[PDB]
Amino acid sequence: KDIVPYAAKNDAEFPSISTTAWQWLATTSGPLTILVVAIIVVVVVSIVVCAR
Amino acid sequence: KDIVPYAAKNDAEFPSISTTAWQWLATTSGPLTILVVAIIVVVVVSIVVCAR
Amino acid sequence: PTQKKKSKPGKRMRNCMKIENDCIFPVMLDGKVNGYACLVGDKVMKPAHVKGTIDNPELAKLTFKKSSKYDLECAQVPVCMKSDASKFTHEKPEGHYNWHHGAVQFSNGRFTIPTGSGKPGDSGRPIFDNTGKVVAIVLGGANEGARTALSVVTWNKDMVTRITPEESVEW
Amino acid sequence: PTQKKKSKPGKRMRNCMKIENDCIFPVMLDGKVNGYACLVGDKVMKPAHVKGTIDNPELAKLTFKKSSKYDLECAQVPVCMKSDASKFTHEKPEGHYNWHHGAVQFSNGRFTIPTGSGKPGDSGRPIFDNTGKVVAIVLGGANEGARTALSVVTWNKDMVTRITPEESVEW
Amino acid sequence: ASLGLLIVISSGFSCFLCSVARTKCLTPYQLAPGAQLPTFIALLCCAKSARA
Repeated sequence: KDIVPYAAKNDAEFPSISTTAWQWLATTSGPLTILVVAIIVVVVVSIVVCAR
Repeated sequence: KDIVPYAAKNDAEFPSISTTAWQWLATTSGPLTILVVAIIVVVVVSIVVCAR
Repeated sequence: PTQKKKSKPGKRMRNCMKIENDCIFPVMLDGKVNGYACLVGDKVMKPAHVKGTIDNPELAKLTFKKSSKYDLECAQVPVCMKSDASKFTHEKPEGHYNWHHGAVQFSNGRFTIPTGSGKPGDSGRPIFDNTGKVVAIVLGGANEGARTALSVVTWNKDMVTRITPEESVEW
Repeated sequence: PTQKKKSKPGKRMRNCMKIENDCIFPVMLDGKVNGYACLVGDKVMKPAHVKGTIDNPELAKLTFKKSSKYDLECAQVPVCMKSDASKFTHEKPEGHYNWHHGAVQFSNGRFTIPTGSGKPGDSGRPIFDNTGKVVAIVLGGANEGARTALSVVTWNKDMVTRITPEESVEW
Repeated sequence: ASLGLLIVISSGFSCFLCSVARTKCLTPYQLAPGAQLPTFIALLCCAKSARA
């Protein structure tokens, strides 16, 4: 919507495969960082009780 | 002008992008590197005080 | 044999003093003793049954930061509150057999006292020593054998945040 | 009257009643004792109660390199000063009782004395083990409620400088 | 879509973090007290930032 040419194929992302489409997609890391923090804290409590 | 020939486009450092230019520029790097170490030595001593 | 040194009274003329002196305070809610408060350790740990039952209102409001998972406080109170409570803990004496009951055995990972009271609002009372250090905070217990097994939250030099026997009543 | 180890001939020419030192000097300012100087160890740790009072103008200026964020001085003094200089401290005895007065028990990570000390003009006296090893120099204090938490600078085995409960103020 | 996604990363991070700070106090206390050691401080710095 600037405009800047991109491919019009392959995956459906609605300007398709684009540097912009990839840049919008990069939210994907956010859900992963918040998940690593939850795993550690749940396992670490159980481990403390056992530790002492 | 370096006086050794150097020619590189599209940006020129005035003696363009060359080994010699990179080498001279390396000065800037020095405070920054030591700076990371400096902080750490300050911090560790503070951790002891805080601990009680 | 004899004692060949002293650094304290060599003799006595009667008994009229008590070896350790309580510092506890009962705590009211609807004018009923639903626990006991004291303000102990370095960082202050008490609430487990005096979360609801007020020490002083201001104090109640002030303290709370907690691990409500197991009901342990990691927030601390003023020096003002602290001097008036039992003495602080940083180690475990296990040589102690006096607080409010006639013997305190630590064996097989369990504190026991002989068959006692386990009546409402006896919860949250500290188990105080012969130098008044608090080794454990009573959450409840259950009578079996001829002893009473206790459920405790601890913090000395060794610590378990809420630990419970096989059988328990909520005291 | 035989004891385990005789430490008196049965006469008042050796005693078990010491409570003071002979390495102290009071340092005046306005005609008032606002500290004491002793020039402690060989790398001289003193000014934190005698930074604003000093001892003489000349020894201070010469010596003084510091870490003013914790107010501890580091720097050697000559042979003249060192001959009468207090004991070098680089280790920490546990449990103390003398300083000037009749308790400085070190437990729970706190020194406490009874209420009626922390007064200045009596502050600056080192906490001694009966060998003149200084774990801390008493700067002032704050009343807890029935005991007095003390303001200190320490340097012995470890720093941990200005061990206090949460905030005491020098006086 | 992308704009709404970013807000989800912040909401999840912040709420979890809070729970994480209470475990950070608990674990080194219970582990091996923990009342005068420098060890508490490393975990503690995170916990102070979380709660306030």
